Amino acid sequence: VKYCAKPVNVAKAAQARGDNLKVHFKNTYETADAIRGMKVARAQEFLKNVIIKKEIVPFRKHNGGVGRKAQCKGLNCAFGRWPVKSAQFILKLLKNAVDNAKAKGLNTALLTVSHIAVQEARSSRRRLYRAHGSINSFSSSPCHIELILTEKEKKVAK
Amino acid sequence: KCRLHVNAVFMGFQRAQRNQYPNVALLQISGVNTKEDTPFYIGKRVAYVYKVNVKKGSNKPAIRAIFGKIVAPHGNHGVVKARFLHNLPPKAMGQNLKVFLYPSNI
Amino acid sequence: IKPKIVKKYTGHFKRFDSNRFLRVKASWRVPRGIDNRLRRKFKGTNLLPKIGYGSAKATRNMLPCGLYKFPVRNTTDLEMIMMQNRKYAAEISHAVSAKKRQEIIQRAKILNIRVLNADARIKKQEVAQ
Amino acid sequence: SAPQWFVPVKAGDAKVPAYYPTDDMIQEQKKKLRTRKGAKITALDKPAWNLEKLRKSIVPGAILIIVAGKYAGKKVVFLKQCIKSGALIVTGPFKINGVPLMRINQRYVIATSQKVDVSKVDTTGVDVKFFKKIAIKKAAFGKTVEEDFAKKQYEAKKALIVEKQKQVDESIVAEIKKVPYLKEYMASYFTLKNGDHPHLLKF
RNA sequence: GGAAAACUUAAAAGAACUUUGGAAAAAGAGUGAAAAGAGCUUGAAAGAGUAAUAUGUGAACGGAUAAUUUAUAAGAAAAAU
RNA sequence: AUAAACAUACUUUGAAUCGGCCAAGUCUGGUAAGCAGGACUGGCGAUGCGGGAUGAACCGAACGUCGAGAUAAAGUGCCAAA
RNA sequence: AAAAUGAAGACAUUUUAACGAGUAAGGAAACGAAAUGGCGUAAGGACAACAAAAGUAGUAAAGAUUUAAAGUAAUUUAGAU
Repeated sequence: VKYCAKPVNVAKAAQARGDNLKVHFKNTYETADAIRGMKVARAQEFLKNVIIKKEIVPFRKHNGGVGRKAQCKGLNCAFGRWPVKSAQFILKLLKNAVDNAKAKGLNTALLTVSHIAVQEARSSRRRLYRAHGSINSFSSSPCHIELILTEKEKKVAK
Repeated sequence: KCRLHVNAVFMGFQRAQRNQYPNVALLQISGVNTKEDTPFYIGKRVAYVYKVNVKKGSNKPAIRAIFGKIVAPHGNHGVVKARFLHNLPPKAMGQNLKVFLYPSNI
Repeated sequence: IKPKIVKKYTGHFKRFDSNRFLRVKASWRVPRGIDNRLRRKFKGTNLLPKIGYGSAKATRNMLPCGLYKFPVRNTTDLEMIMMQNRKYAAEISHAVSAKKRQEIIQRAKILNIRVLNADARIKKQEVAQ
Repeated sequence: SAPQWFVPVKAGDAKVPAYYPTDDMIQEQKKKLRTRKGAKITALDKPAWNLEKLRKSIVPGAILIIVAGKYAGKKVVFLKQCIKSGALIVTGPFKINGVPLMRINQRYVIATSQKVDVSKVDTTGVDVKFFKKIAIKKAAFGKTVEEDFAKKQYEAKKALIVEKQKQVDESIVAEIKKVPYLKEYMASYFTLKNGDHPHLLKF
């Protein structure tokens, strides 16, 4: 699986990726949407609070039946949850990407989450035994995750 | 500097109850309350001058114009028919149109 | 010298209901339905191809430059329109290589024949050259 | 000889067929695009075939109102008609209105009833030569670049002749001051006030 | 009673060593003409994700006419006696 | 009298169709029916356009793509051109 | 429809006049003044650089995605990846 975008300056960016991750796409797509653009130092602190249920992940698009919370004030969204499994999976990729920046030799404090995308993977089917001799499907929803962290420096365009 | 035009109101195109012909635009010249005061204006120039908020780096003019001529009366209440180079934008209904004094036959 | 080419309808005649369904393509098909809105020429939807839209015979199939089209595959194809260079224009076929395209373009300049693919399949001489 | 459709061109040492002539016997011809002859020049005293018929209200010495163009709203004095172009030759005497000697088509003016008359205007010059002499022309196409400065120098060199022909204004200026309130009337812009309906105004 | 399932490359040369990780893997490095990377010739539509741009009071979409923005896109000749 | 030469007379081969519906200075059964059934014509079906707010049949008028002008039914306080 | 011209031009000739709504249905091919005109898919037989190297193709085929042009339309053409 290839990356959606390529960095403008490869020498100042680092990448991490996961393929066929056993985590719900609908939940992870919202978690990655929350931390897009925030600094790596800040992002790791947001994801830990989602684990201990102190910061919300607004479910902007997949909000069917999702209950309202008190931490969803100001985000223009009335619904949010605390997906722990999806937050942990991102936390392992952010650490992997950061260790790539250290190998390259970039300054950690200047890295932001410039690009992060989630794609739908191939599902695995199972059996659910129903009334009157019917069998249905019990399908996982895995996903691919890409992450590109770039050093943030001031730009000028005259 | 001076006022060399008479304001006319772009009421709307030549139309019927359920149709519309944007080739001809109807105008209400100020002070013309009857069709017998129309023969003076038949043939005078008419301009729809509008303003466009252009960006600093664009060389397009900030004041553009569409010109046209008054061709015939329309009804007994001093309403005229004007045909322009390009049909007037329907967003300009109720705006003012400069009715000049040339081609002068005085 | 070049006449005024007048097109009676510059838009596209799109198939009915093609804007609502992705299975119905936009290539025109006359609706034969017994209750069809378009084939009964209802107000609002009465736009069907007719012979009346045909452009003038004099200025038909004429490119905007004022000439016609004459596809060429080699240099010898150009020799068929050297007496009519004021009437035709060479149009190199899409499969002709870049090596052969230079020979056609070089010869067509000799014979004073316009080529409409003069900047086709050109080399990478756009940056750093 | 050569076919009427055959216009030989030089081959840049490229591959040419056996029937095509070589470079040594090909002499290139300049592309010719101008096929229509320009206008003829006739005697300065005779009128052009393309002469408009002026309105009966427009007579020499009458005062006209310019209702279009750069000098819109100004008042001028009509001396005579340019026979070679059909445009009126007016002067809103420069000491009064600042309108110089110029040419204006009769469709952009209104003939007022006020008339300055004035004979002996001394129009010995001020013909189609004079107006073509003081016109500011562009910098052609192939004349190097000559950006910006070309027009600034043109006004300086043509300024002297412009003043020289303002000896015409010496007569109307004196007469205009004879009529009370006329000098104020001439120097002031023409305006359409409240209740000034053009179909009711009369001049 | 009774199916489905064809294709890497010319050649496996099928990455092989380091860092992060419990591991799978990822980032480098390398092979190859080209990753074509084994879910391997090309890679469409339906469905998503990212980026750019635009719009908004109980449907949406289409047509005619203009305005705005963007794009395409027409020339090197040359006057009178 | 009027009209009629892309007039007139056809010949051969064959398609589809024979559930029909409407109007009326018309009729029969019925208390009557947007009911049932007929005589003559015109329509809808197979037909859009302008008008009757909306309407298969009513009124004007039947359609190649367009520009300008007089018009038809019918309209002219605003929606809506007058 | 009628006149005129006619071995090859070309736009299926030139001129004049009338005409052009439509369900079911019909108008097979060919027919120089053509007894309707055409577009598209695949396969077979020929034609395709006329001076002895004769359609395009690793100086990039088919396919795919788009940008523009031609055609009333069916569709065709070319650029970029």
